[PDB]
Formats: sequence, C-alpha cells, structure tokens
Amino acid sequence: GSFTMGAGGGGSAEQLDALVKKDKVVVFLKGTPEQPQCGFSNAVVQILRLHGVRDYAAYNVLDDPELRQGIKDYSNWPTIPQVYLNGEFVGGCDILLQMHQNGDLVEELKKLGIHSALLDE
Repeated sequence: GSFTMGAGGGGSAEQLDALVKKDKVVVFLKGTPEQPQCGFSNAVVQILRLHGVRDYAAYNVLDDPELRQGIKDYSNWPTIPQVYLNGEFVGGCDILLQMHQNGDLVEELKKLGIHSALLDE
C-alpha cells in the first residue's frame, strides 16, 4: 500500500499529514458521526454507509485546538466536513455531494481495494 504514519507536532502540516495517514477513510468534522454538530455532518456518513464504509476514523476537530486550527489552516478554510482517502484530498461535504451521484468516489474506493455496496444492487 502507501506506507504508515509516525510524525507529531502542534497542528503542523507534517502532523496533519500523519493524521490523514492513520486510516484509508479519515473523516473530519467539527463534531461526531453520532450527534449532528451543525449542518452537513450526516451527509458524509450517509454517503459512506450507503457505499458500505462504516469503519472510517471520524475525527472530531473540537476535541483538540491543534486538530481545529491545524485542519482550518491545512485546508485554508474556516469550516468543512471532509474525507481523505489514502491520505489524499478527495473532498469537502459540498464536493462529496457531486461526486457520489456522478460515481467518481467509486473509482477512488477501487484504488484502495474497497467495494461500493451500490455495485450489488
């Protein structure tokens, strides 16, 4: 695969790099998958679970200020939900809503050896 993580630091890009390299489905919201923080937090988890993807790491960026400000700066954005696949940027919650429905997430999942459960319909 793509080799493992090992770095650390205070919200720094070299730490955020190792953070997206902790899983193949690293999800990122000001909140949790189990409680609606603010708008569009379930829209990412609906798309993932429909595709058969339920074992992501959902990162709450309110838990640590370094997660918060680290992801805001790394994205150059004030607020998102995101998902990174294989540590690569892949999109925020507005982008995911386009790519789901065109089917470009499905080819991205096939790079990892993951199978969209919309194939078995």
